[PDB]
Amino acid sequence: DVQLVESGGGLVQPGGSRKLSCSASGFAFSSFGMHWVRQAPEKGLEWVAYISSGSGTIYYADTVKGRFTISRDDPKNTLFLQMTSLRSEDTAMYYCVRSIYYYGSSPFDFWGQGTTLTVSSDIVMTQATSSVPVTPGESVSISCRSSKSLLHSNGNTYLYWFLQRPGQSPQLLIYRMSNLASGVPDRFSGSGSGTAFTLTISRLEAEDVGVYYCMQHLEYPLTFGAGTKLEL
Amino acid sequence: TLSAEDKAAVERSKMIDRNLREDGEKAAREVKLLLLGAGESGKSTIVKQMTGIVETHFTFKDLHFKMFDVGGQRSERKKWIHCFEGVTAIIFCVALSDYDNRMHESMKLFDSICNNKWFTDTSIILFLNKKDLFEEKIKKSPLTICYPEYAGSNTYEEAAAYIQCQFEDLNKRKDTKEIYTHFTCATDTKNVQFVFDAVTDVIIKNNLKDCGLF
Amino acid sequence: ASIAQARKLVEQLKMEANIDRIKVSKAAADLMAYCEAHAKEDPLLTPVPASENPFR
Amino acid sequence: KSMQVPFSRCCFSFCEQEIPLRAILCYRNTSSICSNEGLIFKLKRGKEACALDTVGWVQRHRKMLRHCPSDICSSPCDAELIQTNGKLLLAVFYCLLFVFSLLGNSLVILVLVVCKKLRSITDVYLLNLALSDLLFVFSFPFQTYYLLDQWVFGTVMCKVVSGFYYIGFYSSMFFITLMSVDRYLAVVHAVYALKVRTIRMGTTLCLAVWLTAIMATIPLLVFYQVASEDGVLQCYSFYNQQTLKWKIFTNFKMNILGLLIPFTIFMFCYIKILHQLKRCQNHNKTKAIRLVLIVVIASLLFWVPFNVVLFLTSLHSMHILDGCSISQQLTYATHVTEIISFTHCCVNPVIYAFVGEKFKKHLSEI
Amino acid sequence: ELDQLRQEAEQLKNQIRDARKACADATLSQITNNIDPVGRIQMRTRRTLRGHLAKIYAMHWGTDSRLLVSASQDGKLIIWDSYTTNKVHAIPLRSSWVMTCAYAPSGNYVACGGLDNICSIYNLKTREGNVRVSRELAGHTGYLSCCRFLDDNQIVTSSGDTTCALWDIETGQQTTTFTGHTGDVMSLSLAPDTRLFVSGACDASAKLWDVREGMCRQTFTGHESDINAICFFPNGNAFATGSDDATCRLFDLRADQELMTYSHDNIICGITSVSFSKSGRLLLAGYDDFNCNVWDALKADRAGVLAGHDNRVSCLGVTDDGMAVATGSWDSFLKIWN
Ligand SMILES: *[C@@H]1O[C@H](CO)[C@@H](O)[C@H](O)[C@H]1NC(C)=O
Repeated sequence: DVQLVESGGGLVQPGGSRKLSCSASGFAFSSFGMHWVRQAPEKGLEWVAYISSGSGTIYYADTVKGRFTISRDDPKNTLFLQMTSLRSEDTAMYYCVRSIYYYGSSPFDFWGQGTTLTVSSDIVMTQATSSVPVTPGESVSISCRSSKSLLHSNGNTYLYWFLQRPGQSPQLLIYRMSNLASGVPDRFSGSGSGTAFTLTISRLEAEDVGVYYCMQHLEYPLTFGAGTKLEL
Repeated sequence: TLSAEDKAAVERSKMIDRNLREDGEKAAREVKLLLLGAGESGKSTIVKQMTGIVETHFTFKDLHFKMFDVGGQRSERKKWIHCFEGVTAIIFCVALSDYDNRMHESMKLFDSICNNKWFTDTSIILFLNKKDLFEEKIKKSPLTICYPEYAGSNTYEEAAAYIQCQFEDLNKRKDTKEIYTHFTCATDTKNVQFVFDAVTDVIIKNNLKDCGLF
Repeated sequence: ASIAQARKLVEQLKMEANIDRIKVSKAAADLMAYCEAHAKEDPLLTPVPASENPFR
Repeated sequence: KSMQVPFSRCCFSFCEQEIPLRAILCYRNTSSICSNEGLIFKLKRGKEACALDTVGWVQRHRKMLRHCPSDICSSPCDAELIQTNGKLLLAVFYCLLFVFSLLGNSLVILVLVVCKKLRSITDVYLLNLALSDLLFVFSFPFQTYYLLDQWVFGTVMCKVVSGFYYIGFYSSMFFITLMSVDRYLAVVHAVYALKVRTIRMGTTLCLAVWLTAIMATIPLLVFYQVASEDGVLQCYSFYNQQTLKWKIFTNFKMNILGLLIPFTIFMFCYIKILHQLKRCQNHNKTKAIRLVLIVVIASLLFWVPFNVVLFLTSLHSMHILDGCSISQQLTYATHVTEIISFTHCCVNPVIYAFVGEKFKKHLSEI
Repeated sequence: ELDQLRQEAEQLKNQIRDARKACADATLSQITNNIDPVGRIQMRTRRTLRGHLAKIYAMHWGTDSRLLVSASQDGKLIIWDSYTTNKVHAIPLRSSWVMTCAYAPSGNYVACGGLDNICSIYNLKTREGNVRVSRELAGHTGYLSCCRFLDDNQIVTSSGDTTCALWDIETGQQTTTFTGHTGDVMSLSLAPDTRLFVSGACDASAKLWDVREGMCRQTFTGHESDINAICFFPNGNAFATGSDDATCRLFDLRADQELMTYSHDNIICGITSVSFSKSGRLLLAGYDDFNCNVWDALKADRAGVLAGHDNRVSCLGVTDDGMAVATGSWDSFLKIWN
């Protein structure tokens, strides 16, 4: 089965350097582009860097440009994030995300467990609600809004919905705001008009509690919203 | 005017393009040979020397051949023979001992293959198996039973030369394709050496045509 | 020898004899009716304008 | 009057009389290109005199005489003597050859692009050779005007036309060499040639050819300038008025880098191919022998004479050869061998494309 | 005794042909004499899908009318995005001798086959992200000439045997075997409902098969040579065949007879593939001569020519939405016309 395991995290003096390594197995690692996504303690996801399949195109967040370097090497099925001049606000648990781009594909489908790092001694996506209480059985809807219309001319919209259960890596629920990701129960569904988007869950089994995030893929840098928490 | 995912898809398409180009370059390395011939074991001995298609890959003297055997296809040839239009050459195996006749049907097959429209300029590598068994039969019974018009002695060499002439003269287009012949009972490296030489000559011809010298 | 395929083919012919088949005129009229009815939603017949043509 | 021969008025003889002091007597410097230096006096009797000892009495006179735009022994010597009829013949040859080469190379490029789709490495070399020939022949109408009339297109166009001329020359040289190497590789080393003859290799080698041709041309590109020598505008290497040194450098550079190494490889490759075909005589590949002989003979015919006459002009410029007769004959020989080399642009399609049966089929198809 | 069997075989044939002659009260050329001519059909090469380095023997559209699979004897089965000329996938086949290809209606799987006798099934959508062979269906003794998916689990294939077969992809056995032909089966068209399928063979006959009982419903004859191609009219109650004689024929199931012959004096070469427009008013046919002729299916007049190919147009395909027609030829290009 597909498995991504990150390593190299730990306690690092601010101003230091460290390399995160992502060991991949169970899939054709060379075919996939890869992403790094931080999650600072009690904070939403935040995209870091992107390495395309074949290492052709590179992208970085403006908050990591220059300091970080994303790289890979297909023969040993490993991804790397070299990190230099670590400032204080880089304390986060880094996710190694897999992503394949072709017609009808499902980018960001699989996320690694993630490695914690503690440094110590643009389209804006918005989610109004948080800490929403829900008893199981009925349906709920979560809303995410974008400053720029995510509907591209070619006719496919680029909002991605992810679910992060507590103490576990996030998983792709919806890609391009309509398509249910593989292995996701049918109760999850996505809808919306090109600037405001919603994901609705019909029946809320207790297993699906957690934080739901929305991400735009129209153009880099990819931006997550502050996820909406659903709790029992 | 392209989304991020569209640019990534274009990058993937370019990667597939370069992979296909490399695969095509590697494929051009190969020498394609089509194996044909009557007899249930005449071509089996040759395959040993080196249903449906069975491919016997082998590299000889740094040259990588790819020999495809169609003996298992009990279907109309003209529907799938054109698949081997670009085949580098055709090995045609015939047993000299089949002059009891089966040899005449082998001649018919050779006529239908050599003069085929698709194989207008694909040289034929003719193999005459079983020259020892042919020696036994020819000192047992005469070749006249096969070729009534034969007007030569009972000796092995004369019979072999006559059979070679009868098979070669079926080639109606001598100005475009050649028939390389070999008596293939040597059961040693001489068979692979001969097919290598014929293939080298065919490659030299194809390069001369491509360069415009022929 | 040939008894087997002989019985098989004569039974084939007998079965194919028992077919309820219609006049050619009405079948041809039905085919014409289908050709004409679905004409408007056939892009190959009418050159579709580039406004909604996915191929430029 | 050409890329290789400017209209220079020279002095190859000396008069020792030191006081021809009374006439219109207005002086001139010899052309910069000319090897013997000296000064020219124009007398009121019409006779012009030579002062090859540019200094001494004549410098005193120079500050006692004046310059002029437009018994004493010997006259200044014109580098060219071709009359109007000769220039007319050269001009019509240039024009007809320009149009023939233009149509031939255009036809080759057209059919090779649209009908062959560049499916062979040989096609890649042939296409780039055709492009080189087109670039070369683009200088011909400028040559016709420059031969029959002075240069009026200015310094920038002079540099651009010299660039066309020399890039075409060098690229054609290296592409015919590459075709010879490819044929040797694909005839004498077929088994190994399968592993190295691919479209990518041909493309890489042809970009190498273009880059090295550019590298050879930049010095000549910068040297060339337009100058009002002897009352005539001339496009030639006048940069810094060191035209003699630049002429020597251009002659030897073209000689070496166009003939010596290119034709060395070319003859070695085709000699080995001919030996191979002589080895295959049991199959009687006579036609290939005839075509390789035709290509070799044609290449030598329209390249060797031009290069040797350039080498002889270089010897003259280095004072190895001296006199009017040699100089005028060398200018004439340069003007005719340049024509014959220009024939390469229209003959290369002939010997490389239409003689090949791979190519006539698609020509007849169109 | 065999003579008597031949005797009542002959009299049954006589009776069947007598009934068929009785049914032939008219033809399309009569009742369709009044309809408007379709006129010249000018089609341009909107796309030129490139990347194959050898002959393209089969292509098949996807139900989405955008993704199309194409098989070539370079050893590749490329899944193309028609709109952007992008290559979604490039499956390397185990055996390069491929002369058929299928794209599952669900789009999850593709199939291919040829002289190997094996209908390979390739799973496009996998967790690993690469296309992987899911099941190799073996059992035919002759080259696979055509293959069409019925579901993700079932597939019907035609072989160089005298037989077709319906296979269970999950278990790999032949669910059903269709035996009636007397020559090589070269093409296979699946009805829109998939209940029935037609198969044209080198015995110059096209046979109609019922999938769930392995029994030949009908036999259609009239071609002078082997039938290379076959395709249903969008009704599913009629189909058109092309053969090495320069004619296409339109057979109708309910009338159990030949309706129309698409022939011309100029054409003296075989038909490699055939297809119908969405409405069925246009019949597309690829030819050995380096062209695809567009025929007015009701009037038999040639409506146009798709002349932009340098070799035999081996395969044709018309999208379900009928927005474009894809022609694949031996020159290794795959053109989309509209
Ligand atoms: C010509 O000779 C004179 C001699 O004084 C010299 O000053 C001048 O620079 C030379 N060149 C030209 C173009 O006048």
